[PDB]
Amino acid sequence: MKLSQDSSQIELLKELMDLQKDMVVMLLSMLEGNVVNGTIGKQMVDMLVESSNNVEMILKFFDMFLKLKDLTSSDTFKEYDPDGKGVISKRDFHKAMESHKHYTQSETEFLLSCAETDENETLDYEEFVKRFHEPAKDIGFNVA
Amino acid sequence: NANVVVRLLIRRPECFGPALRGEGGNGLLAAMEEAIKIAEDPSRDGPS
Amino acid sequence: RTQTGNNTTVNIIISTVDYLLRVQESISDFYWYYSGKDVIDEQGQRNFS
Amino acid sequence: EIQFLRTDDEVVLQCTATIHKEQQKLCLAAEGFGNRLCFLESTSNSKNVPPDLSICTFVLEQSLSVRALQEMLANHRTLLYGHAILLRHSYSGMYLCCLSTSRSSTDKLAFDVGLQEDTTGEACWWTIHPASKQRSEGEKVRVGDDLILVSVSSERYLHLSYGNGSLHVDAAFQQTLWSVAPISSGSEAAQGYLIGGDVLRLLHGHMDECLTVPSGEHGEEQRRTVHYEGGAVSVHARSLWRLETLRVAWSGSHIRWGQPFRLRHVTTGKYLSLMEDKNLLLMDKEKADVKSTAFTFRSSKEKLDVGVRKEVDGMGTSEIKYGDSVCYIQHVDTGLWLTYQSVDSIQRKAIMHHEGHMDDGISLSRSQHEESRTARVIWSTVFLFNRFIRGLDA
Amino acid sequence: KGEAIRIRSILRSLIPLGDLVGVISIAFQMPTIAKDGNVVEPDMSAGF
Repeated sequence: MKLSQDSSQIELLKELMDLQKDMVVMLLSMLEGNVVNGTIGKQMVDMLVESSNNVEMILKFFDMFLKLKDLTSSDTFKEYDPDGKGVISKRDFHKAMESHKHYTQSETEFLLSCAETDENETLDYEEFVKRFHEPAKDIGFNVA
Repeated sequence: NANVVVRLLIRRPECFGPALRGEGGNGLLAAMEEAIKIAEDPSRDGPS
Repeated sequence: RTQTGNNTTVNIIISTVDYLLRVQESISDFYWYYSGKDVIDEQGQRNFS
Repeated sequence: EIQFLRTDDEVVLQCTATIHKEQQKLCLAAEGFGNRLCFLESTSNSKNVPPDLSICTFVLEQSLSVRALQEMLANHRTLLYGHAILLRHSYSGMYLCCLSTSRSSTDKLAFDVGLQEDTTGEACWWTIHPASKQRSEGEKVRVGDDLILVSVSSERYLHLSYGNGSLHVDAAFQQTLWSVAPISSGSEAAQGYLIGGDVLRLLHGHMDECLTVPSGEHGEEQRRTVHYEGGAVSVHARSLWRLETLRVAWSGSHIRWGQPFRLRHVTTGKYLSLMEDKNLLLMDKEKADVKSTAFTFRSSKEKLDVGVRKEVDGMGTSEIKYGDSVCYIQHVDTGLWLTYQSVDSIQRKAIMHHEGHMDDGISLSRSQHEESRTARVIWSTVFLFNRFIRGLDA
Repeated sequence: KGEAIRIRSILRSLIPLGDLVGVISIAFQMPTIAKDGNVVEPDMSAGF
């Protein structure tokens, strides 16, 4: 939640997500070769319920960008931003947030804060998505 | 440095001395008054 | 994990997770240090890396 | 498998002494009303003198990490070593703290340890440190372990003052080992079942006569007698009785059939007991002996006993039910059963008998926390005012 | 800063102000001219 907002911490964010991927890989090597109703599974479920809130927050964090990619792929985004350079205004981006109707006000404002803009009060969705959606894909797949 | 030093000094209260024992200590003032008396007495100040 | 032949056995497997516990404690403490500050400096960024 | 100390679990702070070459077990205690100063109550002499764990039990609210708590102060979790804890006294509702005041007793650097209403300040929080060398900072906190507590504000360890003839809890640089014993777990507790330390009324039969002492007549000679009275006597501090188990550790466990206990009158401060001539008589804490005072419940009037059983080190099964379950009072050794004399507001004497009645079964009703606290306040105030009046008369 | 504040609290607890006042209240001895004409010196390495 903190590194994403600042533009100068993207490299550290990527390193962190690589660490996340490695830890989930180890957690799956835990379950490799597990019987039904195994003590390993019981202990990991206990771990998850102990750390429930953090898991929820991580899942919501991933789901933001998972829905962001779908919104970008949606045709309403193109009808709001017909041009090819793709530098949408922040104002148009916000009205697209509420036109999507899948994004609450909190998610909209968090994406506003995480988004980086030039002096023209405008952001580029291509830069935004390549920065955030693709890194989340494989770690989210590992968690799933 | 000062924080660490004062924490060690208070953790080992015996570093202060008989005046600042806290238990049965005559106090710093009384300690220096008795030390002055040691100074006047030759047998108590000197090796003798 | 088990040195069957040797008289004394040492659990490198357990010691590795002990070191992982210590390093995660250090990382959590360093996070709590950089919790108040708005932006992380380059020194802290390299230490995190 | 191994139990770990957790937040919101009711515990007691325990310390051991070395007075005249023996280990004396002393629990930390404090009274909410009146003075806030903490004292120690002897628990080694549990057979001769009943320990009053009611003011000794404590509840852990939060266990924050040190620097996160620092950020707090600038602005069921399992206990972990190196964490400052917030201890809330169960009865009073106030929090243990370092008073920063000194009695000028044996140490001028020492600060008295008492109870503070407000949560603000570093005095309320207490860091836990591992006194055992096997334990290290960052290890899990066992239920059975020796701990040393350091005040966050004064940086003074929780200390026991051997220097004074009367042992005192104090905040000093010197250490003292404190062992934490779990009394009960709030989450594990089940509603409607008897637990240790609960205040209850011994309402009897359909006539709903409660076992009580006579009305306040300024005479302990009248008050020491016990009888069955019915009517408005139900809602009063006289009818309140509190159950204290002989076992100190895990005293808040579910009470089971055939488990000895001590019934205490909260208002008078006296303990129910038995004379040799087979009558019930209230009699003092100091001279209240284990054999006479101890009573037990049985599921049936049927005479054969459950013998001896294993005492669980936990919450245990919840057998006795408030209201639904029917209980029978019986002495621990003589096996006599509580009986009414059938003397013809009702004023029937509570007698003790070899066989008893057919109709000696009794029911239990849980007392409200407000009424229990009020009754304790009444007792703790009447004691102080009685000693005040005696001093003025002298 | 709470750390510095509690450090000052610890220092004040260790040293009462009265002892400091009394030590300053203590006075030392005056080297004096003698009958012959020599000023007698108390030891610099002994006494106040």
